[PDB]
Amino acid sequence: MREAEHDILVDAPADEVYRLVAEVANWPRIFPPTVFVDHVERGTERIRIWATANGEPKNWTSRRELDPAARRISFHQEVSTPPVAEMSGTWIVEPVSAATAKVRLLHAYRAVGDDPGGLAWIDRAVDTNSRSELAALKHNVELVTNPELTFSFTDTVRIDAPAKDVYDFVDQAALWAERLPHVSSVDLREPSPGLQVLRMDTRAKDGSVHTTESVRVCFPHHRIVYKQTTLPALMTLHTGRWDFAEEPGTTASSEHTVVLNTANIAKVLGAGAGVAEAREFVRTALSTNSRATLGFAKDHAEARP
Repeated sequence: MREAEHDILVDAPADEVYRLVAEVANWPRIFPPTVFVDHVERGTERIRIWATANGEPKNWTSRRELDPAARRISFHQEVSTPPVAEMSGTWIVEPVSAATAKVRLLHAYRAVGDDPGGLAWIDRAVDTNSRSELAALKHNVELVTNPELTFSFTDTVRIDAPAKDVYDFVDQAALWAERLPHVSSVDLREPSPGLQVLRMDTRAKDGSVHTTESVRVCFPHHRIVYKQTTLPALMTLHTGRWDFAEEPGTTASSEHTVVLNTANIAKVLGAGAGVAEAREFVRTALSTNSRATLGFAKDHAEARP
């Protein structure tokens, strides 16, 4: 049973870093591979994680024990793939000043049959993954705690039809080239039920054209959660959520969370443009396309010829 430990310094207070790892609704913002997390068992807890996994999205479950006083989180991967016999870890967040924290990431693992070759392979994997994870954690935590760079907004429409018909319109994205005017072509991959890799060709208002990938997690007939995996120069993160709530009609909403990439604001929008201008440019483009999609979803679900 081998042990490893990696650490990094992060410029946010210990309590906030702890909170971002403890509260899994935050994972997509701080772990770039993570698309969504939800609970299997609440209490100790068990969670189900959907992630991009280097081009082959997948889900798995993890059991965690949370200790907020000690700012520690123990986790244990529930199904391991050979040659991993078991994989567990611990987050430990330590205050080193009032605005700055040391994040320690520990792992404990062993190989099936303590096979020395497999165990070396695991060791390198854990090292590679832990370093990249901690580096991304630092980069993203320092951005998502900055409210000028990170913003979220929602557009809502009321649709007088069952949630299922509205959901189906947004779920069945293979049909969007025939149903949405801004979509010229779609390449929808659905390797396993409810996990989608959506690649689509669009034309924007300014006459530019795009080919964009997102990974979506679909929950019939109430929610579709997604993350954009091919990002434009102005965004470091873009996640979203469709919700279809049945009223005692349906209220359909499209939420977006964005983190801006300040390094490219000038190169893209030209000198003199700032964060405020980037927030609105991005917000209008996304909100326009979303309200458009909701409108066509309404028209489709309410048609009863």
